[PDB]
Amino acid sequence: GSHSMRYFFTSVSRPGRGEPRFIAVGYVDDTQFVRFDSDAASQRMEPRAPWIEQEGPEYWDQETRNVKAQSQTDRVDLGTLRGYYNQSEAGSHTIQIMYGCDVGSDGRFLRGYRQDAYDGKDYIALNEDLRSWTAADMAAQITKRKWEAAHEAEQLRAYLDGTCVEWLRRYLENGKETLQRTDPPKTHMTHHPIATLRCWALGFYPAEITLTWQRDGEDQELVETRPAGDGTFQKWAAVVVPSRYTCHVQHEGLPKPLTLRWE
Amino acid sequence: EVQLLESGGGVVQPGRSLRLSCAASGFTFSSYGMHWVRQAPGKGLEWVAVISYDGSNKYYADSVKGRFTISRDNSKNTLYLQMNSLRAEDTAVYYCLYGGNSYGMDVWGQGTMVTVFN
Amino acid sequence: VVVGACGVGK
Amino acid sequence: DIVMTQSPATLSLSPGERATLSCRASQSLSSSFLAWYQQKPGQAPRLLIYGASSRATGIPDRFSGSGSGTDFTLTISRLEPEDFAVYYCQQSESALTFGGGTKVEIK
Amino acid sequence: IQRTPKIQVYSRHPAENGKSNFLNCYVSGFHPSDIEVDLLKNGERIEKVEHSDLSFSKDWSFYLLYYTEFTPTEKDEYACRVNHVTLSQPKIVKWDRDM
Ligand SMILES: *CCC(=O)N1CCN(c2nc(OC[C@@H]3CCCN3C)nc3c(F)c(-c4nc(N)cc(C)c4C(F)(F)F)c(Cl)cc23)[C@@H](C)C1
Repeated sequence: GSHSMRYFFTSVSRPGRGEPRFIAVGYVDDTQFVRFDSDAASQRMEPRAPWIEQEGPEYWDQETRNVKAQSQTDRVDLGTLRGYYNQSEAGSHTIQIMYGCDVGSDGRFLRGYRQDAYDGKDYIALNEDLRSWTAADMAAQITKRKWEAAHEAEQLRAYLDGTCVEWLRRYLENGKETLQRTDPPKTHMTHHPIATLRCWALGFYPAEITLTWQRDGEDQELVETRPAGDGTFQKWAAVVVPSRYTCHVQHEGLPKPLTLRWE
Repeated sequence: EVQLLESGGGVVQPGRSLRLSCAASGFTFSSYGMHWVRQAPGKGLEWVAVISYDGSNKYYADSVKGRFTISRDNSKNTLYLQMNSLRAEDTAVYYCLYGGNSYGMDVWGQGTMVTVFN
Repeated sequence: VVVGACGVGK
Repeated sequence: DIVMTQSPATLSLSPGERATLSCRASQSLSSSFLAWYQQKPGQAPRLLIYGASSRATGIPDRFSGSGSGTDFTLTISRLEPEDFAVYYCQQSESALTFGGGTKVEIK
Repeated sequence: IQRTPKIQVYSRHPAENGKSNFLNCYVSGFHPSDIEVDLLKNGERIEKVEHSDLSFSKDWSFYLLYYTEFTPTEKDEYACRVNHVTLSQPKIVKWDRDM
């Protein structure tokens, strides 16, 4: 019954085409509730969930201010990291940042995160103790030394333990009808002669699911879980069989693991 | 009626300290961040300090950095400005302001005069 | 909510 | 630090004329964080426009705000005798910054 | 470095001819984040297409969902055209009712 709140930031430099493109997206479990886009006209943080729209305008002012501050920080860090790696000004580079907190069923803090990336590879991450940093290369050791000399991990730990957890509790209470739901999969099996058997799992929330194929009780194509577009998720698994097979589905909403056989 | 009331202003010797207060009424003072704005006679408005609704974030103008302290106590609905090492340049009318927002809520005080001279 | 604290930067 | 440059410094106009006021920001701002104020020579400033285009409660229709990014404008289509005052543009994205103030006076 | 996208074309609900539905093109596992995605009807681009906000997974690979309102019909053919820097030419993934 644990819950999480995550924030994802992407900043891509566009040399010769203006300022870097900045995207900020907030998540509670698998549901997105806020979004900021630098290319949008409003230039404000915007709701993406119905339960977050009940917040006052001062909340959105504060969110817009903080997200624009983060955008400026990433904009400066793009040039700093271009200097670190001896990269030219012609190419485009990406900085990705993710942070958040984990909460339990009791509402108590479990885990805090902050991971940064440069060009799709790890750059620097906070350790599980929320006190030390892990650097991936020599350019990241400069950042690690700067952040240790600035005691940045202390402020980050304060945010992760205190502010993130309380606001996650508030969001979970505001969206208790949606965030605390668990939809069992709508499960069915299909047969197509080549032959193959496809085990469908549709309309389940959250996105964590396990589909396993067993031949007489022994484990053996599997597509990744994909969004249905309406707050639910879909997945299927396939097995090629000659002209005795069972598919097993495990989900939070399902009381017991299903055991599906053809026909 | 949404109202802001200033007190604690007056004449102060150069180099001494002084504290200003804002009493808030008619609105949920604890929900919003508050500003201090000063205006020297015959001059424009100059933002001094801001405190967030919970008091975690405090920012100051470069002219008053390290000398002015801003604080709130949400129980009595009061905003505080503590001014130390006051110079003659600090002579102005000081306003506590509930404003600077996108939804159009703007509440000013009546203004308290601080005069710094020998 | 997002982080309101300022950092030194990379 | 965001610097708000307000131009011109003085408007010498006759009542019944059009007043155009300009505000320059040192960096691009979200339009929702720009406001205009009016101050009479003896009292606190009064908000006229918020969000760079939205009139406050009980503000006459002659006051109108426009602009985006770094350029913003305040227009008074018909100058009433009570409109002759000092006007300030203000940003609230990062702390608060007021413009120098444009004084509207009688020609 | 440079990750090629994985495209997935599907419908929100099990397709039934004549019933309103949504056509989804899920593109994931790509880097960098620049990408163009088109939903096609009978080989012709659909003009009213919305997409989600750009996010990334644990391994920093991006993913996006492109959706549009459509009514399934046997005659009409639907596909998704995706072009990435890792792709020499645009890749077209046809929509299959049973996949
Ligand atoms: C390093 C992160 C970064 O790039 N930031 C941090 C936030 N920030 C900022 N800076 C200031 O500076 C205060 C004065 C202005 C001249 C420079 N300095 C001496 N002030 C900020 C704020 F006042 C706010 C803020 N603004 C309003 N209107 C209300 C409230 C409640 C606040 C705040 F929450 F902070 F209390 C903000 Cl949001 C940010 C400020 C930038 C440099 C960006």
